[PDB]
Amino acid sequence: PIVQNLQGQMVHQAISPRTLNAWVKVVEEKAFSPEVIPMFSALSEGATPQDLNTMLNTVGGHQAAAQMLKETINEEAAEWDRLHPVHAGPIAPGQMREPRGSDIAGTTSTLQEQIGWMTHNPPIPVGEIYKRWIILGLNKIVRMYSPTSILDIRQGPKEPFRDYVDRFYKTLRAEQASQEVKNWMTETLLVQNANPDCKTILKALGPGATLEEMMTACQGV
Amino acid sequence: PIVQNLQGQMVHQAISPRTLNAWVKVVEEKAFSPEVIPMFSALSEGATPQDLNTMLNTVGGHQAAAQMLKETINEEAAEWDRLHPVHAGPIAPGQMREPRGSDIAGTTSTLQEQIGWMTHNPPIPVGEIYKRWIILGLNKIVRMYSPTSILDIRQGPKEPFRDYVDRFYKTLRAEQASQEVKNWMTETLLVQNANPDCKTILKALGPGATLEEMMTACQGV
Amino acid sequence: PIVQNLQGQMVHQAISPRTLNAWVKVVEEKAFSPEVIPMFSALSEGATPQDLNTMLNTVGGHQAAAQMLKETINEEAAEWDRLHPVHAGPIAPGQMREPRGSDIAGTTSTLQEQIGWMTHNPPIPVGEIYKRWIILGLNKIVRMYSPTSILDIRQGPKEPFRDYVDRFYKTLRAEQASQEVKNWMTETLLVQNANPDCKTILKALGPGATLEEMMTACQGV
Amino acid sequence: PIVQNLQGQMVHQAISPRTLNAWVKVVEEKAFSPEVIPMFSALSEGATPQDLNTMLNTVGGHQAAAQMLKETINEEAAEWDRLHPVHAGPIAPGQMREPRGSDIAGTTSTLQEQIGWMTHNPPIPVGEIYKRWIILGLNKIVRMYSPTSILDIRQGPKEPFRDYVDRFYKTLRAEQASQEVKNWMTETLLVQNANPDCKTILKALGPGATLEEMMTACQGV
Ligand SMILES: O=P(O)(O)O[C@H]1[C@H](OP(=O)(O)O)[C@@H](OP(=O)(O)O)[C@H](OP(=O)(O)O)[C@@H](OP(=O)(O)O)[C@H]1OP(=O)(O)O
Ligand SMILES: O=P(O)(O)O[C@H]1[C@H](OP(=O)(O)O)[C@@H](OP(=O)(O)O)[C@H](OP(=O)(O)O)[C@@H](OP(=O)(O)O)[C@H]1OP(=O)(O)O
Repeated sequence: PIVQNLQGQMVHQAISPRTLNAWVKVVEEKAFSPEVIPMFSALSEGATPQDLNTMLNTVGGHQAAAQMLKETINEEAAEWDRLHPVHAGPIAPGQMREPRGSDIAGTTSTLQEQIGWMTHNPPIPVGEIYKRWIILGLNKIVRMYSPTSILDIRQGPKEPFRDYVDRFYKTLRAEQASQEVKNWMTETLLVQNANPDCKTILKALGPGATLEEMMTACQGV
Repeated sequence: PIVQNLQGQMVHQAISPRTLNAWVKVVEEKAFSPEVIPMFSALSEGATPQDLNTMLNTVGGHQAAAQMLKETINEEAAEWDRLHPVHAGPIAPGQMREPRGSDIAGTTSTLQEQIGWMTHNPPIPVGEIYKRWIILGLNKIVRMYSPTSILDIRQGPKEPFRDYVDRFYKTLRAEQASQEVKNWMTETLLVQNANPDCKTILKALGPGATLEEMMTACQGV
Repeated sequence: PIVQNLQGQMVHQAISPRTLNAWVKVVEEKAFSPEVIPMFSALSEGATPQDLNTMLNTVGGHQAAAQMLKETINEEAAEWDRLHPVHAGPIAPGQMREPRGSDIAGTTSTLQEQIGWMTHNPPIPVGEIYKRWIILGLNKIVRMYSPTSILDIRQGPKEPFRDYVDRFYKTLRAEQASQEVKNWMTETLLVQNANPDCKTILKALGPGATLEEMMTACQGV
Repeated sequence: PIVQNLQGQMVHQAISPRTLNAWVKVVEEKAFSPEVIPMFSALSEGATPQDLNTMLNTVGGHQAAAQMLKETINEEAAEWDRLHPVHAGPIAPGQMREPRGSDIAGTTSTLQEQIGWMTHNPPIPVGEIYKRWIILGLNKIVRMYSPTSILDIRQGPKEPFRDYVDRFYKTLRAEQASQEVKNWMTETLLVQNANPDCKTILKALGPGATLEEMMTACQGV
């Protein structure tokens, strides 16, 4: 991340060892469950591309996931280069140059360049964009590692309704379908795959019932 | 949160990555149990509205809970605007303006505005009010996610009395009934739903026995 | 329909009794299956609004379906009136007036008016629009009368794959989901609900396999 | 189709509603069995491309079959354009222009153009060629929808020989193998897959026995 020294200057600060160890635990203990994605977003808060690559080195041990991440990052960098062509001409002395795809990801750039790019009025977030590419890669990995399809999430005969809803929504978050498809799933498949008692109650509740009403009517069933 | 620099000026400090990761773990691992509410109150201690929105982004993955939170926040903001009309007239140069409902929640305000609003003599807490709205939303979510009714909390035939009391009071905290209703529950339903031996002992103890006496008389039963 | 007399003039021709009897058989024998919709479209080919109302009189015996049709027609007529306001001013002697919502459906118009409206260069199809409203109503009825959800269409242990595909697509046509949802269904649910042998083969076939390849690989299984 | 008016002029006549309904019944009730192909050829006798598209609208409900038909028609139109290049130069006033691939199928042409093209001395059949393309598409669909391979057509232990022959030849018509392969099938596989008594009789009959002799020798077996 970026901090301020006693002179009021922006200086890069390395990720603390225990934050890196928390990220390592997340990678090595959660088997790329969907919750890995928010946690990363919390653990890389306000990070620099060098810090993001340091965090990615933990994923580098997982060869398949690391390869998927590298493919996603390369594709995003190519798209960024395509959408941000290198302008030919004079550059203002007070304005910094435009980083390339290999520079925003920190493969070739230096620390001072990223510090200057991130701290500006208005700021151009390179760390945030690299983080978004990382999150895209992580979402792909979570989809790859999902053990069950949403069509296979069925409420158990004695399973409480809240646990079934939690499993259903966790699987839905893992699968990352289209928004309309997700809405159709939450409206139809959740009722369809419930156990007979909750299914009867939800059918009696009618279409268009909110999730709160559904969980209320099935609370102790 | 807000800290003081070497110049004695109030400056916003971002939430540390491990605090955000602790909040992420709370959201993603505790299934909106009642204890999520104190923990949030601990983890957002002295926070700014921007920090509170950063913490809410973790809840944003949970679509139903996020929608309930957004509804509660919008209702609270509308009530705040209704109870705090925008005064038309001159404003003192030394007195800051009054934030609106979309400004206290940090949807439209800036960091410097919130820093100035929170640090004053006397202070007007915007972060605390936003936190209270968040806690209202979280209480609604905990009520929604409660798996069992208080009427269904019954002591097991071999369950120790202290565990039954703990489950009963946890469910009572989840349900959030009216204060008189809660008092009636703790006075009558706790005795009513106990197992036969503890029920006999508590009936012999008589009405109006304190919880300490009840747990004493049933300690090893 | 409309025919030409020996004088070269457009004259309305009534629907033949056996065409009406075919429509009656479709209504009374097919229980509003999806195939009722193409057949109607074939049987009302080039029809006038009076003819369409004559055909609807067969549906009028089915009270619920007739009420749904009347609701759909009234809604479509109201939308047509909203989108086609009655212009105030002179009307060309050679140009016919604009029919209203109650006039295109033939509730108040006469035969000569519809004959003149339909036969023009360029023609303004009133019979076709009324037919489209009828088809909307019929689609609603078919959705209402569908006996099974698409989620409940599962291949039998000894059922041939082509029959399962036919049932699946018939149910999909009955349900009339959104196009993206329909694509998701045909891509995922068809494989998901197949019997174990065909399911194994289709999983080996991989995602993105065309329906022809799927039916080929499962032909005799 | 095309009829003659009282003035001796060729005028297009629309397909009667009951012919269209017969075609709809064929499409929706026969599951693309091989007999759908002769029936279509009977029902579209002397039809125009606009009429053929009207008949295809019934198939348009069957999404996979409609897509296969559209692919076949587009391929045939491309081949027709390749084999019939647009000549650059003068055109005789008494000779009509050459329709393109999108014009013979009636996607862009008009009714009068097709009427003039079809009625000529000598006539250039555009409806017949479009019908042949439709029949190619339908043959592809029938091959796709065939439930059993010809190798899986085996005479039942008590099945009469004529029924086995009928099933065998129906499957052979569905599969549409090469002519030499079809001859090999009818000569060898029919005897190979018969039940033991008929198989013994046919083996005694010898190679090169005609189908009439085979059905005679196995009539009551
Ligand atoms: O979410 P928190 O409540 O802040 O939990 C943390 C977390 O512990 P867990 O993830 O095991 O719950 C830290 O683990 P790290 O991933 O950073 O390693 C751990 O730090 P240690 O690594 O040093 O164990 C720390 O424990 P400590 O209090 O000893 O600093 C502990 O905080 P709490 O103990 O306050 O829960
Ligand atoms: O092959 P055909 O003997 O001429 O059969 C037709 C055919 O009936 P089926 O296909 O049910 O055997 C017609 O059905 P369409 O497909 O044209 O609808 C039907 O006409 P309807 O639709 O009006 O039932 C007509 O019956 P009708 O005699 O009432 O005209 C009937 O002819 P036959 O009754 O002479 O068999």
